[PDB]
Amino acid sequence: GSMTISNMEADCNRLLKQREELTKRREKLSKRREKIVKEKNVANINEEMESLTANIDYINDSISDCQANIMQMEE
Repeated sequence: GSMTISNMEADCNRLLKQREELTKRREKLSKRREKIVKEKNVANINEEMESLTANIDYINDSISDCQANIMQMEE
């Protein structure tokens, strides 16, 4: 349709917000863990930061896939 490509763009770009939110969340845990080891319970932070990283990497693959499909749609 007329807005099909525009909608694809908007939907693919929602992935950027996922990445941003997860990146900051991972950063919040980094500065938090840094203070604890400076002064334990970092194992829980390590487990979550590693989860966030795996999801950030997943999103990055999704961005490449999504943008590639747009390129094919536009060719």
